[PDB]
Amino acid sequence: PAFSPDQVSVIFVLGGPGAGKGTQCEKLVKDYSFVHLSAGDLLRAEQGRAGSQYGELIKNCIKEGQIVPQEITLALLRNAISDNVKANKHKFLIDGFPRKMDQAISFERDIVESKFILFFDCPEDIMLERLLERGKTSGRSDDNIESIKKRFNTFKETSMPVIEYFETKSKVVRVRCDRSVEDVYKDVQDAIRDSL
Ligand SMILES: Nc1ncnc2c1ncn2[C@@H]1O[C@H](COP(=O)(O)OP(=O)(O)O)[C@@H](O)[C@H]1O
Ligand SMILES: Nc1ncnc2c1ncn2[C@@H]1O[C@H](COP(=O)(O)O)[C@@H](O)[C@H]1O
Repeated sequence: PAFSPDQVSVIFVLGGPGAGKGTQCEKLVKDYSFVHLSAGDLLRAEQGRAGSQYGELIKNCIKEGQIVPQEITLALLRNAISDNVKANKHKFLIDGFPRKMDQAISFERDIVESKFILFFDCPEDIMLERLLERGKTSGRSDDNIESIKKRFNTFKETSMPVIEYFETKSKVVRVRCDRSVEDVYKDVQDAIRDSL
């Protein structure tokens, strides 16, 4: 791997869209030394980057709730991790990655093996109400019912197998998403304290 788990500590934060990953990660960075890297954010940044040859591809993948090819995704993640390590940041909360088996195996084999996966176990009806609310609040392009259904489908068909994979390696820590932000955070903190 490009790094050893001693140089770079990686916690994958997984769960379906609207499970509260971004919300919890943002709280965690206030209390812990972790750097929060969001795959969705990295992709959205590249999508709007002047001169990007991936603008249309990412735009379409996001609207359709599709998994952007790992080559593009991994490259953006690797660059962000590198910039941080350079700046002496060695602990990362990578939210929303890996979402497909290929990128999961490539990441762990070429970059670094993750410490553990923090999985936000969330009922779909809960995720759905949060995304519709978020759609109104923030106006993210894909926070519309048509794209949301596609995101849930992809999550179940494509992303869940990744959770099952890491689960067999005993690296998954499940946290229930369906509580208040503060109550969920308490469990997140407990999981992290126990998992370090
Ligand atoms: N525990 C929670 N209870 C209620 N609303 C929440 C909770 N966690 C996050 N939210 C929110 O619901 C939406 C989805 O959370 P978010 O963190 O954005 O999700 P994710 O990153 O998993 O897609 C956001 O509008 C956010 O404010
Ligand atoms: N790990 C990933 N690999 C590939 N595409 C991704 C990944 N994460 C996010 N995307 C995409 O970008 C969209 C928004 O992600 P998010 O903001 O996490 O909801 C997703 O629905 C996919 O289209």
